[PDB]
Amino acid sequence: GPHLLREDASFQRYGQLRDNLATYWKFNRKAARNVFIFLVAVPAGLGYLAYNYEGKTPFVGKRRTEPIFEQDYVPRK
Amino acid sequence: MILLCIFTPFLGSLISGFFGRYIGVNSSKWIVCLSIFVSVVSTYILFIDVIFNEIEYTYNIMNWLNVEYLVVDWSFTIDKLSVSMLVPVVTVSFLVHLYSVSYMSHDPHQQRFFSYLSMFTFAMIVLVTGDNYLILFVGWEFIGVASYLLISFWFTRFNAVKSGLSALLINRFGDALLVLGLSYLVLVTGSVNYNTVFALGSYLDVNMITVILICFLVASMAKSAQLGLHSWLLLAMEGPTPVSSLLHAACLVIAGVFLLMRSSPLLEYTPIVLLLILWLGGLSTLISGLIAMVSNDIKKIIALSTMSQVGIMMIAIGVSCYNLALFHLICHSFFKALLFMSAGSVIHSIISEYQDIRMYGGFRQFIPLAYTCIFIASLSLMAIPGLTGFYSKDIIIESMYGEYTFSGFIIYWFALISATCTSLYSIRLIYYTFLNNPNSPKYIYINLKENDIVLITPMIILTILSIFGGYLLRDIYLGMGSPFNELFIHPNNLSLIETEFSLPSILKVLPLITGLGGGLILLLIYEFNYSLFLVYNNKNLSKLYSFFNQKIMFDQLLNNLILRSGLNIGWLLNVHIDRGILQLFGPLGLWKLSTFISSKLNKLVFLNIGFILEIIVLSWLLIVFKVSLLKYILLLIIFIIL
Amino acid sequence: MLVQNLIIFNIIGIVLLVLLNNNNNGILNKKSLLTIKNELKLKQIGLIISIINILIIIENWIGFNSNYYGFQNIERFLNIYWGIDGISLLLVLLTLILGPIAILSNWKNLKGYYTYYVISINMLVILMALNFICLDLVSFYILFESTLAPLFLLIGIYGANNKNKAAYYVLIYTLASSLFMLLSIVIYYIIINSTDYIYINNIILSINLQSLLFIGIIIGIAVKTPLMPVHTWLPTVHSESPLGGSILLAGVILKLAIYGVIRLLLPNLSEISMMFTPIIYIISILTLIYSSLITLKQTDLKVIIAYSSISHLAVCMIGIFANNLIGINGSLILCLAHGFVSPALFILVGGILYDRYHNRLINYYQGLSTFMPIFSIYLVVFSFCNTGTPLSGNFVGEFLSITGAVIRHPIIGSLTAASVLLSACYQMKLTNRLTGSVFSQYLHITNDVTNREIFLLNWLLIPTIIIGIYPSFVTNILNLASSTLIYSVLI
Amino acid sequence: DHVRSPNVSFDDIDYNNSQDLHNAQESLLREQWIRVSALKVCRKALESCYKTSGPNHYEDCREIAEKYLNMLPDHRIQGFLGYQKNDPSK
Amino acid sequence: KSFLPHFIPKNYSYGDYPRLKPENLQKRDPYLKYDDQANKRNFNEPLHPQQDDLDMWAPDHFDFVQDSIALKWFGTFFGVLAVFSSVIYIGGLYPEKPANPRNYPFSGLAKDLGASSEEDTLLYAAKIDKSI
Ligand SMILES: CCCCCCCCCCCCCCCCCC(=O)OC[C@H](COP(=O)(O)OCCN)OC(=O)CCCCCCCCCCCCCCCCC
Ligand SMILES: CCCCCCCCCCCC(=O)OC[C@H](COP(=O)(O)OCC[N+](C)(C)C)OC(=O)CCCCCCCCCCC
Ligand SMILES: CCCCCCCCCCCC(=O)OC[C@H](COP(=O)(O)OCC[N+](C)(C)C)OC(=O)CCCCCCCCCCC
Repeated sequence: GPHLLREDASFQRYGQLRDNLATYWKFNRKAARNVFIFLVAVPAGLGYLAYNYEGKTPFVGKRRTEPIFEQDYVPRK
Repeated sequence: MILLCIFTPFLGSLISGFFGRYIGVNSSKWIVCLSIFVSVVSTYILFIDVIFNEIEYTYNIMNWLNVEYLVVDWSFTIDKLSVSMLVPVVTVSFLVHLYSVSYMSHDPHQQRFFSYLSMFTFAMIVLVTGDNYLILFVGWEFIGVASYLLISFWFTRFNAVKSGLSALLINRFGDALLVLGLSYLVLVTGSVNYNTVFALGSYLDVNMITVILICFLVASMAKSAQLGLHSWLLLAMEGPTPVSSLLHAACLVIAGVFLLMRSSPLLEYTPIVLLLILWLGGLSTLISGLIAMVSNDIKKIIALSTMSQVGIMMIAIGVSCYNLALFHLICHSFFKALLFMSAGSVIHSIISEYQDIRMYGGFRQFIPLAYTCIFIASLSLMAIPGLTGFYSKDIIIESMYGEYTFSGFIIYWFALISATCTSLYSIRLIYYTFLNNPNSPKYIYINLKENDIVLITPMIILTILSIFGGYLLRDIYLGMGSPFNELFIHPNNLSLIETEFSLPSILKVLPLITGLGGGLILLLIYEFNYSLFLVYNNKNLSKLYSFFNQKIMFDQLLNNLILRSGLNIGWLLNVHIDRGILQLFGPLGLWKLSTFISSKLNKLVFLNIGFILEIIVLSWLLIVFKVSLLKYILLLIIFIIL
Repeated sequence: MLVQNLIIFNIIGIVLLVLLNNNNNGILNKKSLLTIKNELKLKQIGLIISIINILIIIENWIGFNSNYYGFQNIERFLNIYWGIDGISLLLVLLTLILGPIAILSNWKNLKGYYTYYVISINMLVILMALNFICLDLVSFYILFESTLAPLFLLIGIYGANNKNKAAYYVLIYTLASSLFMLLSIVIYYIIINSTDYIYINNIILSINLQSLLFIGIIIGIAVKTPLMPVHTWLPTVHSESPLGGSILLAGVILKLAIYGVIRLLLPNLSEISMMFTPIIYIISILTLIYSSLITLKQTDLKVIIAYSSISHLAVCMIGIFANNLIGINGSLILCLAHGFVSPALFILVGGILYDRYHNRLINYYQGLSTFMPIFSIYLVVFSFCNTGTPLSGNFVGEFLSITGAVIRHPIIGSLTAASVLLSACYQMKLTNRLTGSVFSQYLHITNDVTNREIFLLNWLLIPTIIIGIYPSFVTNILNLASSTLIYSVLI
Repeated sequence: DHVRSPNVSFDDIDYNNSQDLHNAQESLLREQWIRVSALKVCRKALESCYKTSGPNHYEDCREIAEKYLNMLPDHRIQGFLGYQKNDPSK
Repeated sequence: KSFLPHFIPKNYSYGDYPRLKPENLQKRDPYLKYDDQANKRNFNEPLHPQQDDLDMWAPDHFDFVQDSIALKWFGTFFGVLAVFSSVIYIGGLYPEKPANPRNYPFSGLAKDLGASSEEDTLLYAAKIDKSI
């Protein structure tokens, strides 16, 4: 109606660039390193941890069977 | 009586929040003050009925969670520990509300300020009165919510807006660990009720208890502004002075201490966590005191004093002296609130509303009533014998040596230096503001006057409580054999005897000598030999002054390294993953693949007898060839597409 | 008495609107009275149709037994068996509730063709609602993909500048993936001669075949929740689809994947679901963590809301794949709570700010509380609800989902607690910016939230608070139905 | 009125009988919810004992606390699919 | 003096998008007059591709000292406290316990601390008072 927003050319170019960053992406060595870390290295770390302790954590009502405090005090003298 | 104490402050918040337009500024402020006062009186009645008559009150509204064995109710209990926390909370909140009536009288948005201020009080009441950890978590979260709305109250100011966000996000970091601790509590015990979990502390695995309380410890550090999660504490000074007075005395800053004291039955069976709490509290006490001696903003110095005092409570917890931590917590809520109120009285008295102490000087005669409140509060803070702080703080410092372990001895020196600094920056703050030669223009001093009675009234009430309060309440919390079953102390961890008797007589007065004697040395140097403190000459002094004035460079390290890298990870994920490889393996990559393939197929469709004839004859080779060669033909076909 | 009445009434409703609006289309050059006031009398009839659809399920709700195990209201219609249990009943109610809300959102912000939009919205609501009450895989898939045709045209006609790209994304992402789910359904009909829910739940297939069936089904589900790395379609669709399309997509469609896990994976592929649980957690945890960090760098207002839904549904996937009742109930609670808060965030962003300034860039907005106080109140309240603050249904869903995850896997399931911090990081940074500092220099002062927009926000806020404070309204219905999905042999 | 569980075991039915299989699934689920109800009642005894005992809760509630921790790992909803689809004897 | 924050690229090529030197708007002079005074920006002024990391809404950047120097001081401060703590431990200068730690009767209050019989006495009892 009244165009309540004062459109800014620099903002529009900045907005358009952010929405179209895929156009200029290149699968260079820098990109490959970041892709490997987020999609392979990090999932592998969780992948190992998830199955390493899968079914090996019976924490429901786990009981204490070892005394906490020391009975006799041995002086340093 | 219990329902009136808890939800009455919520009524004041609702009345000012939604009916403040229809009743005006003045009536909105007093109705909110009325609602808090009703909670004040009801709390005092319960304090006599609970502490002295050994009675407990429990109200169960309704069930909240009923997922199989996990049952959580909207229940509130008032035991010795809860009513002990309520007295600092509701009383200081009322005095801050009474203080806020005249301090905020020139603010255009007083109705909203009191709506947020009373909402914070209600959130803290829920925190300490819930009968299970989930009800505690409800108050735990809304404490951060209300504080976020209070620090960024002046949302037109950029610094206040970003400071409120800093407090919220850091506290949400503790909330994330707090949720994880509660989930593990359900995993191990199947409940979050105090009456259920605390009855199984001695029978649970030590590793399980450690994980739950490590999550509690991380959550406590965020609220209590201990080392590693303390940057937001000084940013909280962007809010109005009544917020700072309430926040740093009997509120969010003390929430971390209460969580560990509540979990005392569990905390006694994991000594490794107690060792971490002892060192974390000891390091924060030493760091906070050193920073406060080279700080210039009057509110920053008091805020750093709050961080130093809260750590003193932590080291008491670390040595299983939950009674010591609670008593110092109650006393600290009274004289530290007085310091913030009187500091805000000095800022209002000066016409320019300066907050840097370097621009002050010679205020002692012009505002004597504010000076006396600061002077009495400072002595109470400095544990001057006979005052409330002496009976609450001096015993904790003694308890470090009385522990007679390696960690306790090291923390004793850190606490001893913290006590020495506590007197050092108090004298330095007083001298710059009241005793130094005037720095502000002469026009300020001819218009320098004390404030009205409404601002003064809470300060006088706090001043008297800062003189006699600790002496009267010492036997309740520090008396030997006093029944405080809410705080559990294992028999092997009771060191109140070796602390009281075995101490050398010199250690009983060593903090006093370093405090008063060290303060006199600083005062003499300032008055007659100020040329020593012109530290811009010496290069090492300049770096040392800059290092502590920038707060151990932790703010720079937190922002330039931790926050920037966390934002860059999102940028790397956005650029290389979301807009990157997922577009190559997505619409953009498939479009280029489709364009390449469809362009080749477009050239294969044209009317030509020789072209179609050869293809038909070529297909005859499929009949001739043995079928085991089909995959080789398939690879050959792809080669021609290229 | 449910599916028969729901389909027949809505088909009659579709015919009624078509007859009235298209009667004078014969190059009459006419004016007519139904088209007066932007076809008000045609929007009103469609709005009444949506309200009546809610009453249809309420009549069957009165006879629902929460102490009865198995499907209730079993009915034969179109050679298809239809039934309702505890889980299906609540999801149907949520879908029908969003009907009038979606229509009311685009009441007077469409350039035209309101009758086409109204019919498409009501058709989508019924088709998605029918998908919760079908009792076989084939009927599940038919309704799972039937919504694509009305939704593809709806986005391409009433969409934003990039509506063409968004229409291609939703049509192709959700079809190419669902076809892999059809392969698993076809396998069931080949080796068992039936795709009935009860029939296939009692059959144990070979461990290798269950692996193949799980992968085929999970591809269709993972794209639809959505999960990383098949999520890139969702931000594009939300940023370009109309507000009513966003409400249905965020409030109902994304919940079909969670319901799909309940019907197609847990009771029939129970053995392979246990084996796949660590893999599902790793994908969902990374989906939760990555989406929150990616949201911190977004500049489009509606895209930020779109990514927030991805992180929350990652928690839902984590909770629903936990092999305990706490995680399963929490996932269902979070789906209902997300079904109200998420549309409200789109309404605040894409329905209030966009309908006034028509720009979704974040740089144009700051300090909106100075001249839009009512807008800021709802924006702050819904921001805290979206972050899992207590007293909201999201907190109940998130806490139980996190607790159930820790019970299922104490070590890696603990990472789900990062949602408490990460969700507040991107959501509050947006809210802190929109309300802080001085009023934007690029904006002209205009009207605050109107009565119509107040109604939408209030009646989406009310269910969230009721569920948050007293979730036993939801838990009581779910307890018997959800207990059947647990697979364990304790000896 | 209060309808009672139709006690039926997976070991005494034919799964081809859809009604008998339906009862066995329901009967197993209803017995698991009784255990949860029993666990909550036993926990109520622990809560009441802890409050009234005060510093004597270790001694006064020792047997109750031991009973709660033993029942907790298995007094929960386990479903019927596990036992329906598995034969422990084999 | 001032320096750019980390992770700010020196170069970029986003097609025909204008290439300008990365500037932190937080460091701009506040006594100047701008169209957007709060953000210190004039109308139609071009934005860096990562301007969200170089504006007022970005995290505040500290430029008093370099990060390497700031981290050197931070490690030095805790390094002093680490050596001070280790010397007292290795040297063993901390005082000895003046008395035997507190003992308790009834087999070290075993029964009162959740013990059931003599098998679990050492699992729950405190330090046992051997002198009756
Ligand atoms: C802004 C949008 C508008 C939203 C704002 C308003 C939100 C209100 C949310 C209310 C949600 C409904 C909760 C009340 C419904 C009644 C619950 C109920 O079914 O009764 C349970 C309880 C005893 O159960 P029972 O014996 O089975 O009785 C059933 C008889 N038919 O019977 C009872 O004791 C009834 C108790 C009624 C309590 C009245 C409500 C008090 C306020 C909420 C209390 C929650 C605890 C305080 C939370 C504040 C934070 C600490
Ligand atoms: C549940 C089973 C339903 C199936 C049947 C639904 C009706 C079909 C259309 C016939 C009537 C018609 O074409 O009429 C057109 C109507 C009325 O729009 P209008 O604005 O008045 O038309 C414009 C004329 N003006 C400008 C003069 C006013 O719009 C529709 O097209 C709405 C219904 C179709 C939505 C989805 C289309 C794709 C369906 C794909 C199925 C897999
Ligand atoms: C197993 C999970 C499967 C999930 C879905 C799979 C990817 C879907 C991609 C969406 C494509 C789209 O939307 O088609 C529309 C896009 C338009 O491209 P645009 O956005 O306008 O930009 C590109 C245009 N330019 C450069 C001018 C700006 O045309 C294409 O790309 C055409 C090829 C699509 C083929 C998809 C077949 C998928 C096969 C099944 C999986 C192996």
